[PDB]
Amino acid sequence: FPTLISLLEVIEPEVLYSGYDSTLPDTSTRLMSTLNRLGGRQVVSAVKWAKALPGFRNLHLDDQMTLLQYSWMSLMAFSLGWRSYKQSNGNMLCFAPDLVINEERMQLPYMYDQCQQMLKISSEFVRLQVSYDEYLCMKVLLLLSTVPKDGLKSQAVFDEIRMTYIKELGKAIVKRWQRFYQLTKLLDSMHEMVGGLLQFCFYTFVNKSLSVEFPEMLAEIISNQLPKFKAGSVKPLLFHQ
Amino acid sequence: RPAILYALLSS
Ligand SMILES: C[C@@H]1C[C@H]2[C@@H]3CCC4=CC(=O)C=C[C@]4(C)[C@@]3(F)[C@@H](O)C[C@]2(C)[C@@]1(O)C(=O)CO
Repeated sequence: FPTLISLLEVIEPEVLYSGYDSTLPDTSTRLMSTLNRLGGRQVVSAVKWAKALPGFRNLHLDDQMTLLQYSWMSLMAFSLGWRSYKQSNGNMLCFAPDLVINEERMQLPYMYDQCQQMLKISSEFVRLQVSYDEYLCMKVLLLLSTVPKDGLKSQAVFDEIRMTYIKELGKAIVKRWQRFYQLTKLLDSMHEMVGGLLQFCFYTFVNKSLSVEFPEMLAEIISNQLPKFKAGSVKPLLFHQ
Repeated sequence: RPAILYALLSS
């Protein structure tokens, strides 16, 4: 009887703390290793959030696993895009309150491009003047937005879970065609914006020279994900063609 | 199948 929107509100994780010590010199290897460590933690937080998600637990495990594996990057980039929108109006990446990345430190090697792609997400929030509630329902739909070409085990429970959150975003729009059209195209563009961050992730993950550290959690997710993208057996759910 | 993620979901 409390609305689904108010439940999403209370399972929303409190932002994690990085512990980045900008007392030492900034380097791109260090900063990337810190992002990934903060990332591995954010992801554990996002598993708890998914587990608390009305309906999510009703999928088979193979499905629950598939969905977090295929959307973790999308989840974290979407939240980062929000944090940057709220805390700095989309000007600077707010990775944590103790880690912001201004164009001083976009100027480090490797950083500019990947920080541009991330800011892009941020500026879409700025363009559309997204609400908090819009963001929350959209974020759930991100979790449900990439599936295997062979489909899921429990496709049935899945289709009805997506149905619920589609309605919920609908609600969120109105407690505030065209709007819904715009937001679902924003969802559609997350696959493209996120494919490129994934690609940079995979690059840093495999490149020996660069020595970027990943936590064991991520490393196993990324290691199992890299073959499936090689094969192109990963299917985006799109609202629009 | 990635073992930590797997173990976290079946707790
Ligand atoms: C461009 C990529 C995409 C980045 C990820 C973008 C999404 C994200 C948001 C966060 O708030 C926490 C960390 C992550 C989950 C991430 F920021 C770090 O992992 C660093 C990352 C992979 C990246 O910068 C690297 O691959 C560096 O290794």
